[PDB]
Amino acid sequence: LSGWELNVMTVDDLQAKHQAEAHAAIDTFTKYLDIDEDFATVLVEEGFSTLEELAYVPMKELLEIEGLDEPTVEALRERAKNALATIAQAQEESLGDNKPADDLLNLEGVDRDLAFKLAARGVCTLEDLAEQGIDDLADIEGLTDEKAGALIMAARNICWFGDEA
Repeated sequence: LSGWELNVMTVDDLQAKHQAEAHAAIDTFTKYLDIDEDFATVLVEEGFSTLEELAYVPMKELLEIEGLDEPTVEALRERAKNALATIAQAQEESLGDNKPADDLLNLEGVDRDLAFKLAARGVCTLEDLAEQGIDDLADIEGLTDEKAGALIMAARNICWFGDEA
């Protein structure tokens, strides 16, 4: 109707996702002012819940809170870098929808790159490899059709014709 990604997940907890999500951030700034924890209450008007936009902000609004000396600003910069690293690893976890396990890197001819491409195809274990024919083994980068057929025949020998468990 409008054209935006609408999210309907929670039913009882996080009943608002605005007064509760922006209110549950104890696990974010766990060591932010690691000098003294009993300092003040976090300002909800800023939120500190983006981990990226807090890298650069004009200094006209970030001085209202009391007790901001040089070590505190340095700790803020260090935790900003830690936040950048946290979102970096989060995006690495989200973009890496491959999880190439030992079961996929043991097959001969399938290196780290070929295992990456196989996992990007949408297959992660052996029971599904042999259930697709040569007509599905195309689009592979650096892998012809006859080589695809030979490798799938070897896979069917190992898994299907072997009758192993």
